[PDB]
Amino acid sequence: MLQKKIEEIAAKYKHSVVKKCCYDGASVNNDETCEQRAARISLGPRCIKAFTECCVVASQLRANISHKDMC
Amino acid sequence: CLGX
Repeated sequence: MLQKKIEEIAAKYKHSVVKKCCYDGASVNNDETCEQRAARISLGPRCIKAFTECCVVASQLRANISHKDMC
Repeated sequence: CLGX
């Protein structure tokens, strides 16, 4: 309520790529990229794995952020 | 989730 939540959770996803990636996961529609990236993956580039646990988690909480939280 |  006084700051963000998964936002920085992504801010930490190695600024290299996993960062802007995980952001992608919980940034675009709940399935805008979470899918095209966590579904039709060819060789698991990077945002799909990072942002897959980061996008899925974002969902788990964002829906009813109250219990524990995954990535 | 993390990549490094």
